[PDB]
Amino acid sequence: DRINTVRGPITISEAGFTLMHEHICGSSAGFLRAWPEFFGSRDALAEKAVRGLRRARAAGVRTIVDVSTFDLGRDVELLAEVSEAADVHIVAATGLWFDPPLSMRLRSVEELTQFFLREIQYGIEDTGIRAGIIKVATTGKATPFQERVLRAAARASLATGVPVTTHTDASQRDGEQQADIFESEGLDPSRVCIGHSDDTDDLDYLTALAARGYLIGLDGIPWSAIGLEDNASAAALLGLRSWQTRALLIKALIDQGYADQILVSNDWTFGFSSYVTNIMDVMDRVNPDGMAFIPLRVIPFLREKGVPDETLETIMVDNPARFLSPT
Amino acid sequence: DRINTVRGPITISEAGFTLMHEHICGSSAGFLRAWPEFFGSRDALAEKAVRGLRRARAAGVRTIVDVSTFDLGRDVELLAEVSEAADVHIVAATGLWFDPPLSMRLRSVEELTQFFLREIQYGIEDTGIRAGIIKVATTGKATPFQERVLRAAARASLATGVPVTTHTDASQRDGEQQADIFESEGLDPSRVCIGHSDDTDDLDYLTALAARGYLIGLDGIPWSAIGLEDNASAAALLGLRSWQTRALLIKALIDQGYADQILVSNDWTFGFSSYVTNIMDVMDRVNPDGMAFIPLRVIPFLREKGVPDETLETIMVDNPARFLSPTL
Ligand SMILES: C[As](C)(=O)[O-]
Ligand SMILES: C[As](C)(=O)[O-]
Ligand SMILES: [Zn+2]
Ligand SMILES: [Zn+2]
Ligand SMILES: [Zn+2]
Ligand SMILES: [Zn+2]
Repeated sequence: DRINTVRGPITISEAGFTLMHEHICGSSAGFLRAWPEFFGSRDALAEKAVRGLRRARAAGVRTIVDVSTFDLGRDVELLAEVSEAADVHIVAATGLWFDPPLSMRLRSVEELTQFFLREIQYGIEDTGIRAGIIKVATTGKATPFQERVLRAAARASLATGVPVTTHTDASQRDGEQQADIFESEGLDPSRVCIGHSDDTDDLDYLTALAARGYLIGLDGIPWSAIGLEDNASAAALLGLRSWQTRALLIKALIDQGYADQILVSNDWTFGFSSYVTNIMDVMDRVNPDGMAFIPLRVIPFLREKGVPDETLETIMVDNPARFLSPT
Repeated sequence: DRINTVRGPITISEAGFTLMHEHICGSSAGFLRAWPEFFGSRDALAEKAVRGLRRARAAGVRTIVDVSTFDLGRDVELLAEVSEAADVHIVAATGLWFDPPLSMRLRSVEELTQFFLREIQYGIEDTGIRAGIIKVATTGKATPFQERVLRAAARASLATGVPVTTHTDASQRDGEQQADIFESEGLDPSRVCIGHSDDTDDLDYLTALAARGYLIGLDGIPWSAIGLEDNASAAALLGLRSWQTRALLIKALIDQGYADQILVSNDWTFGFSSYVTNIMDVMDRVNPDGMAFIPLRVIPFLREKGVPDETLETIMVDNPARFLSPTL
């Protein structure tokens, strides 16, 4: 009973404190190999990752799930290099985000299913590294292609037991349509995390989903453009709600009885080519702690607001363990 | 004077009979490495490309220019492998086609220039293989991003002497806007080929660009869905004009005195993931000669219509040599 990481199978107990939604680098397929100098160099990007992951490890983190797909420019050799150097387990993702190229965009459910199965069952590219999660996306009402991806993801997950995690536009309650399609396909909600759910203050939306058995991805806690409201690009990406506001959703879902179903993350990165230039310097200003932000700031904050230690252990250790374990 | 190929620099005279607009595999960045099974396997794609290239070489072809960009999933290692096994030179391209991912789409003119220069001056990825041509695209009126690509292409060309070749929607006369943007950047028209110009029967349009010194890319001669019109995807790709109708545009431009500005090609490929599934099968049934189509079918057609052998030699040998030669 194992979880696949970029360095091979680990037992469930080796996962430990897990960040369920992160990135080493948010990019585009082939981009890091073709234009490494965009990040200074490949090795500069690798060293910055290792630095961050090592700080994160010292704050308690033992595993990250990199939910970078093919079209987010996932580079599993990079993941494996920084994973070994930082001694942090990394889980790699299959699926598709919202920038699929034509060779993906034009594919059928059946073809998309073969591709996801391949990255899980056989390996990514020629590396033998197998994905341990499936990432999907909608950005409002699903496009016909995005529906095809949701159905292919559900099928790959039913075939392998590997779970599904999603990008939503939470302001458009995208989780509801994602849920309806997963349920028509036959996927159990306990195998699905509806992500970016911390982008909304609509508790009605989040409890309805948790009521139906979905894990709830509160995965962007440090994302805030408060204090640089005249950077339009950064305000659009990070929002104008505080990290405290986002984190209090964690407490709120615990008070409604759903601690079992929460997954907490930073949605951090060491490189971000698929947004405006120098966004990574803006982000690093806003949250200097990077991936360490959850353990160093958010856990202590929840403790101080009356959340018991056993509860936080369950969210940061047991919820990720149950979710990632294939079933 | 030298041209960069996927096996290093060659002299002008080694290029010989050159197809200026071809593909080994039309795809998407990273796609061939992530999902080789789409093409059967990497081995099966290479086998088919080497066979098709040896077929082309036996008909007289010595060089092709693969105008597959980054976002067309150009794999220069595949290009090196098949170039060498078939003993046909391949010129690799930089630039961007019309499926740029976000990491390209959001870049400034300056950033794109630096990217194109990297692939010409240094190499593609970590291979040391340098691009010998810059490929760009509009599909209608230029988007803001495509405008930035054209300007970045002009600046890369000006700095390196490497020529620019374009994708157009010919039916919307894109080459007119492409020309204005390039000229606004001070690029000489003789460094520019306006491609897919055989997709239109608009001689007024084509002769006006030729008059301004542009090279005219008649690059899809075997492309035709006549006979299989009820295949809607193939019809939209290949069109409802015969290969002979396309080839007669070559004769038309020669007749108007523009033999020196014509570039003829097949726009062929050995895999095509960035269109509908099994399109390769439709295309191969239409044109089984693949890249040998120009020398075995089009050159004898134009001879029978009274075009002199010396003019066909100019168009297939001299025009490419002059266009590909880096010239500042
Ligand atoms: C790469 As993201 C902003 O969708 O987590
Ligand atoms: C790859 As094409 C059909 O624009 O030559
Ligand atoms: Zn997302
Ligand atoms: Zn993310
Ligand atoms: Zn084209
Ligand atoms: Zn082409």
